[PDB]
Amino acid sequence: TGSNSASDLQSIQDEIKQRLEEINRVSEQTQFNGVKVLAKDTKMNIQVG
Amino acid sequence: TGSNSASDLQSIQDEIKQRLEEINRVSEQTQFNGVKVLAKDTKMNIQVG
Repeated sequence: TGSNSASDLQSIQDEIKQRLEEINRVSEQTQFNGVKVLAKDTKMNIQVG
Repeated sequence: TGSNSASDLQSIQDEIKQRLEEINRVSEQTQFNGVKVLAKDTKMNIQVG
């Protein structure tokens, strides 16, 4: 909106900054049996049979 | 399975090691009347007449 002033824009941008860093955190800590699942970009194959 | 950790495989491996040793000991410890039966690849005549 064209209504806002400068301070309001800054006060929005900081909250945006927090949520941005949150995703980066979540990608790193999550892990299953010593396997990082959201930071590798490869394929894992089970055996059934 | 593809969801196993590098640590686990040694447990399975050393169990396998123990089992493999058992076969050899049974091979070389069994005997009948002083004749080892599970070695040397021969045949054993019997006089029956």
